[PDB]
Amino acid sequence: VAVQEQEIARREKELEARVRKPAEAERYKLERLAEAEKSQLIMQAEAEAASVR
Amino acid sequence: GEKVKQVLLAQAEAEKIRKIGEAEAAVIEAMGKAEAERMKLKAEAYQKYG
Repeated sequence: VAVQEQEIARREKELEARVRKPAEAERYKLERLAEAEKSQLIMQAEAEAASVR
Repeated sequence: GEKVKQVLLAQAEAEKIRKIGEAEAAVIEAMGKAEAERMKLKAEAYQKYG
């Protein structure tokens, strides 16, 4: 029982590094990569619009 | 790099259409004046036919 009372404190740290931290890193990646996709599409839109006018 | 390139080449396409349009207008105008001289001379000669 004492061994598993320490297994709790274990998983609480392992899960932070295995489950939480990478999901949080993925969120930051997705956000700053989305700004780049948007930036390229607005610049491309302006180019196509200028080419038409 | 994609934007500046597309814009520069779109201006080239527009410059070509404008230059060709102006050259064409000068030819159409000149050709009309020459053709009108045919019609006038042909008429001034035909009007005298017996």
